[PDB]
Amino acid sequence: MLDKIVIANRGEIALRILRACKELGIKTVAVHSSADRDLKHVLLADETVCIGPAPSVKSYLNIPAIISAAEITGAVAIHPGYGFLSENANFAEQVERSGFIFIGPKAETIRLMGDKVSAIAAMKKAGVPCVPGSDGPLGDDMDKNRAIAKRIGYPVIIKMRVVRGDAELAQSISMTRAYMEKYLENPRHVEIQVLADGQGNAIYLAERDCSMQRRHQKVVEEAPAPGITPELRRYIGERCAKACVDIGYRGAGTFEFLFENGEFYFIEMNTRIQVEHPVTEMITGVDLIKEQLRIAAGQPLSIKQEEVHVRGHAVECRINAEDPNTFLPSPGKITRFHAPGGFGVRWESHIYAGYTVPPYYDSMIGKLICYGENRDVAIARMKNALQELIIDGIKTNVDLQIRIMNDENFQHGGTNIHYLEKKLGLQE
Amino acid sequence: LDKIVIANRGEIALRILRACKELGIKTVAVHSSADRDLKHVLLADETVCIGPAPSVKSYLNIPAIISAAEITGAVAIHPGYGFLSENANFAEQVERSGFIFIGPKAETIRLMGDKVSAIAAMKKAGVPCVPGSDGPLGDDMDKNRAIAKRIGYPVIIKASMRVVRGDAELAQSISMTRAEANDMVYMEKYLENPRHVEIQVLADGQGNAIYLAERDCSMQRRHQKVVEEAPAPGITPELRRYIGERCAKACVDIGYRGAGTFEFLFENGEFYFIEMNTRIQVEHPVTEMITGVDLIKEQLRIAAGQPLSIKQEEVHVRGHAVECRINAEDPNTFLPSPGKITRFHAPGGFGVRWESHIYAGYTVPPYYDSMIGKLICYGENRDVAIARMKNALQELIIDGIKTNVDLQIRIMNDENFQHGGTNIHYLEKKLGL
Repeated sequence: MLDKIVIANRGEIALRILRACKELGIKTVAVHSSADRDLKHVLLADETVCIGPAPSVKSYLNIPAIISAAEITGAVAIHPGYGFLSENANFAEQVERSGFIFIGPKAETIRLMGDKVSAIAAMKKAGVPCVPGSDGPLGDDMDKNRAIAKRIGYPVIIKMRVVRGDAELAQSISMTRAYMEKYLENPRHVEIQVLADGQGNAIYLAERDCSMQRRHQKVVEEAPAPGITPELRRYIGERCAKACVDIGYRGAGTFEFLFENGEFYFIEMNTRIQVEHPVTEMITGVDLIKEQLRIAAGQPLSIKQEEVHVRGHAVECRINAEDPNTFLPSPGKITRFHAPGGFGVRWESHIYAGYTVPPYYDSMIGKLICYGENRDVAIARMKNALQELIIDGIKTNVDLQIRIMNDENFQHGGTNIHYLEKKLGLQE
Repeated sequence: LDKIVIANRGEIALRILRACKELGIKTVAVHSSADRDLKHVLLADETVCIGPAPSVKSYLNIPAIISAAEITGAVAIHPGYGFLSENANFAEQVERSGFIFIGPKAETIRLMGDKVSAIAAMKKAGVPCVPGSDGPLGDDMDKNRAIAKRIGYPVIIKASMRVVRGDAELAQSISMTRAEANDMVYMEKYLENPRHVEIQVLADGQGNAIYLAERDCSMQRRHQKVVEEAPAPGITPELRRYIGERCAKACVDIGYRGAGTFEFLFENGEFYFIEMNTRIQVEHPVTEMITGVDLIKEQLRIAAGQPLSIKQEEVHVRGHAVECRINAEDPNTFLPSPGKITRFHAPGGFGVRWESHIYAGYTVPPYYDSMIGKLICYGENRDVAIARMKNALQELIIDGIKTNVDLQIRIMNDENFQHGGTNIHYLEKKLGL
C-alpha cells in the first residue's frame, strides 16, 4: 500500500477519494486553490497545501505547483480525479518522470486515446465496433458509391445531408460538395466500465446508460442499461476487455458507445474515473476507487470476471447549482441543507450548510444515488429522496430531476439521447 | 393498504414513512404537541396532534390513537418499536375497533409476553432453552449430582451469590440455599460468558416463515444495546441453519404473524433462548444490508395479506454490517441530554446508511428516550464495515448537545471488538461499570 497520496482535485470527487484513502489507511494531502480553503475534504485531510489562487489555470491546472506539493509532503502518488489534468499526458509523464506514481494509465495510453484518429484505428485493430462509413472520401462513380451505401445500411449521412434510399443519393451528394457515414437517428448512450492491472489482466463491470443529456452533458445515469441482455453484455464487455490488453491499459477506464438496434458504435474512451461510477459500485459491489489505488500500488487485479455479478438496479441524479429555467450557474451561500437518508440511498457531496459555492468552477455540487432490487424500486426511492433534500440559498436543478423521475417515458425506460432536450424544448 | 397511521415518533417513524411512500401507502402521522417538528411529521400526508408532550398522554394514549385512525379513514396502524408495540390490550383494541394491527395477533403477544408461557412454548417447538432441574430439587444427592452432570457445570442453585463449579460444593450449596429460603430450590445451567445472538424471522400468518440470519448484540451497557452487527462472527452456515429452522418452526407452531426476533444467549457453540420480541427491532437495518430485504416493506405486505415473497432458498448472506446507535445523553448518568442542535452534518459514502430524523435547528425534547440516530456501515467483510464506521463517525457533526459519538469511536477502536466475539460483559468491564 501507498503510504500517502496527493488528491489533485476538488469538490465531490475529492471527498470520494479521501474516504477511499482513509479506509485503506493511506495518508492524504489535499491541494487547494485559495478559494477552496473551506472544502469539506480539505477539512478532513491529513495535510493540505494551497497551490494557488482561485482560477484553475492558476491552481488546479498548475502542474509545477502540484508536483511540488507532492515532493514537499513526501507523497508517493497523485490521484487526478476526473476533469482537470486527469486526461493530460504531459501531466502524467511529468508525474512519473518526477518520481511519483500517477493514479491512471500511462501517458502514452492517454495520448493514444486522446487522439480521435489513433483511437478508432486502435479500436478497429482491437476488434471494437466503430461507426461504419465510406472508408475514405467518395467520387463520381455513383454506380460505385451506391454500392457502399448499401453495405453501410440506410440511413446514411453524407458529410451534412442525410439519405434514406438510392433515389436521393445523387442530388444529395451533388448539393453536398456545394465522406459517407452510417446514420444513427435514435441512439442510446451506453458505456462500459473496465479495470485493467497493466499486468495483463482486465475485466469489465457491466454497463451504464447515460442517455439523459443536455448540451451533451449527462444529467441522469443508470446501471445496468435497460434492454441489454447478458449475451450482449458479454459480447461487448469481452471486446472492451480485450482492447485493454491490446493497448496495455492500466487502471479504470470507460468505453462509450452509441447503441442502436442491438448494435454498439464506439464513440470514445475515457481514460480515467467518471462522475457516474457510483451506479456501477451499487450493482456490482466493487469499490472502484479502491481498485484504482490497489492497481497503483502494483497489485494485481483482485477480481475475476466470473466473480463480477450484477444485482439490482441503481439510478443517479446529478445535483447542480444552476437556474433550472436559464441554466445559468447559481453560485452562492447555502443557507439551509438537509441530506436525504434511508435504505438504498447514497449521497455523494461536499456541500454543507453555510458553505459557499464559488463561481470559478463547475456547477455540480452533489450526486444522489438510489438502489433497489429493480428499476421501479430504485426510481421510487429516488423520488422520495429528492423530496427530502433541502438546499436553500441558491438555485438548483432538483425540480427538474424530480420531473424526470416522474416522466412516463423515463419510467418505461429506453429514452434516447435526444429526449431530454426535446422534453425541455431545447431543440430550437 | 391504502393509508396507515404511524403510531410512533423519531427515527423509526421516519423509517416507516419512507417504506409507505415507496409502496404508495398514504401516511397519517400522530404526534404529541412537542413533536410538531419531527422530520416525519413534516413529510406526512396527514397529521394529527394526539395530546400534550408526555407519552402517557400522547403516545401511550390508546383512545387518542384509535380516533386519529377513524377520522382519517386509515386501514391499519403501525406501532413501530417500544411504546404500545407489544401491548396486547392495544393490539386487541385496534382490531376490535376495525383496524389492522401491523404486528402479530394479541394472543401471540400475550403468550410470548409471559416468560413462563413463552419458555413453555419454545420447549415444545424444539427451541433450545436454558437447561435446569425442571422442578424442585429433592434430598437425594446421587440424583442431584446426576442432574448437575446432565446440565454441565457450572450451575447455579436457585430458590423458588454462589456458583457451583463441581460436585464437591453441590450438596453444601443446595442445603445452604434452602437454609436461607416456598423453601424448595432448583438448579439451572450457569452461563458465565455468553454472547447475545438473535434470530430475525418473518411469518405471513399463513403457514410460511423464514429466518434471516442473525445479529450479534453483545456490546451493551447496563443491559442496553450500543452496537449491533450481522452476521454474528463465528456462526457457521450449519449452526445458522440449525437455529434458524428451529425458529421458523416455532413460528408456525404458535401461528406467528409479522416480523419478530428470537433472542438467545450463545456460549460454547450452544444457543439458549432468552426471549422473543414480537415486533420490529431498533437494529433491523444491519439485517437488511446483508440480506438485501426491506423488512419494513415486508411487514406491510404481510399486513396487506400477502404471503411471503421470499423463500428461504432465496435468502443470502452477503457482506457484513455494523450499526452504532447515536444518543443524546449524559455521559455519566446516560440520561437524555436535551436541547438545540446548532450545527449538523451527516456522513455519506459507499456502504454508509444514516437513519435519523434530526436536523440543524432541531430541538431534542427532554420527554422521551435519548436515541437520535443510527449509523450503519456495510462492507464486503467485517473489517471493511469497521473501517467505514470509523470514518463515518469522524465526519458526523452534531453540535449543541452531548452525544455518545466519542464512546462509539472508542469502541470501534477497541482491539477486542476488532478481533470480534466479545461477550456481554465486555463493554462495562472496559468502561469500568
